[PDB]
Amino acid sequence: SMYVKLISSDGHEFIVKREHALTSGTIKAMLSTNEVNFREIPSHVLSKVCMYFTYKVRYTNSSTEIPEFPIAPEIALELLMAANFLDC
Amino acid sequence: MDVFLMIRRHKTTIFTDAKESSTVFELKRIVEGILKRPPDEQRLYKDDQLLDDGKTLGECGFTSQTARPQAPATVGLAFRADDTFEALCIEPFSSPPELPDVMK
Amino acid sequence: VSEQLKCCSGILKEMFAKKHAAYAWPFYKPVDVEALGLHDYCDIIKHPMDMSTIKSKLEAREYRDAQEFGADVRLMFSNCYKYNPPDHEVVAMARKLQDVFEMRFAKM
Amino acid sequence: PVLRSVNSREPSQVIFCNRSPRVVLPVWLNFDGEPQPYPTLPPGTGRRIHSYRGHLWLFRDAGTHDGLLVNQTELFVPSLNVDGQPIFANITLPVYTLKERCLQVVRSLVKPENYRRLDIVRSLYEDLEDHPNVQKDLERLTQERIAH
Ligand SMILES: Cc1ncsc1-c1ccc([C@@H]2CCCCCCNC(=O)C[C@@H]3N=C(c4ccc(cc4)OCCCCCC(=O)N[C@@H](C(C)(C)C)C(=O)N4C[C@H](O)C[C@H]4C(=O)N2)c2c(sc(C)c2C)-n2c(C)nnc23)cc1
Ligand SMILES: [Cl-]
Ligand SMILES: [Cl-]
Ligand SMILES: [Cl-]
Ligand SMILES: [Cl-]
Ligand SMILES: [Cl-]
Repeated sequence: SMYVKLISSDGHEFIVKREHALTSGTIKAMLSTNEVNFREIPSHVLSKVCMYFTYKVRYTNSSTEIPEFPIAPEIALELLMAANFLDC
Repeated sequence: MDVFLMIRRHKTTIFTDAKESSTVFELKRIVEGILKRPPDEQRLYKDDQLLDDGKTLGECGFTSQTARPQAPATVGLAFRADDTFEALCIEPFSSPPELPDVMK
Repeated sequence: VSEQLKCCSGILKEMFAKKHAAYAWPFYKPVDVEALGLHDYCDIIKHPMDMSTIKSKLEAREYRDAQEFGADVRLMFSNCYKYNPPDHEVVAMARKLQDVFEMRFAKM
Repeated sequence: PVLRSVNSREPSQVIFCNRSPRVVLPVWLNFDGEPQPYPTLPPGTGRRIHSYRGHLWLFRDAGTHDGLLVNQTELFVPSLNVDGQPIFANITLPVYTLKERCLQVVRSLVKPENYRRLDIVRSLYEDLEDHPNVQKDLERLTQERIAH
């Protein structure tokens, strides 16, 4: 229903579902417009994070075979740092 | 089954889900509720190919296999500039830095 | 001669009985080399045999006589004696089942 | 130890199905509670397994050393097979946290003596060194079974 806007460091806006964004403990600590601005997370990293939110909500409590979450080696460090800061 | 999309217009990206049976027009209703822009002010594109409101997402080429949650399929979006529609411009995301020396 | 094969089927019937199930269960079905993780078994055992394989050949009337029936029974036990060390648990169960077979096979 | 197999000596046929993209390491908990490794399973392959009723089993990724799910849970116990029906143990991938999934990628591309060489916060140097194992997951499992 409700959506939330996640802004990266380079001005990219990412509109995702409220429940999906709450997978991040950091975002959950900030929210009950409804928007969160990250000044240290670039667009290509914050996009991959929003894909994980969809990946998590879909396959949590799932009975199917769960696919591996793809991670490119060129973003492994940046994605790890964002995941550590977001608590997701 | 269910498809997972990335509606992109300029620097705005929407992560939403839909079905292969849902039409392009119903997808515009989704953009209508989020961006407060009615469907007649929207044009949905698929990498330079315009989408018609009467076709379903499956018939357009969006597959359950190619629109997965971990890798959603991108849907182009353009808005009407008062008089007419603007050119489809999707600003690319930032680039990753050079791979470290000790990686790989 | 038909009396022998009738008694042979009766001997195998008791070998499947529950009173001997405590030690006869590993020889009911053929040796599962995949389930047991045995790589060298097919190389060492040139002719595998079990109790169910006897039952199908006995019901299929493939045993020319009783002596042919006993050769497969003996072949089943020896494969366990050839592949497994004498101190292993499975060799002990094979001997206790062979005592059941030998005591009735002698009293035709 | 509390989590251990019972010496029932009652056979039970079980099938180990690897639905994960990685090599699965089946681990058996003996009657003293100690974990013992068993031959690995290639991805997308299944094989019959002879075990016994009341035995404990947990499955691990041979690459990431992280635990895997078996029948949508951490532990597996073969029951007495009914009517000669085989018991299936579907080994599937869990939904890792993004941090742990990222650690699996960084650990697989950097030698452990170069973790500190990476340009990240010092808190991630420890997490990179906190490699997953059966021992750690067994301690967490026993604490839950101890208080409950
Ligand atoms: C490839 C792969 N990939 C991924 S995982 C995996 C895998 C690999 C190995 C096994 C192994 C495979 C099992 C024998 C491996 C040894 C190598 N010799 C052989 O197999 C030679 C083989 N002997 C036997 C046999 C029969 C009875 C015995 C001893 C041996 O006496 C034990 C009776 C009570 C024990 C209770 C117990 O808790 N027992 C425990 C311990 C304490 C370890 C002993 C136990 O057994 N446990 C624990 C856990 O439940 C796993 C299981 C295990 O360890 N299973 C059999 C046959 S035919 C047939 C149908 C059987 C059964 N027969 C014949 C005619 N002639 N010879 C043989 C299982 C999975
Ligand atoms: Cl126009
Ligand atoms: Cl097979
Ligand atoms: Cl007797
Ligand atoms: Cl034992
Ligand atoms: Cl049971």
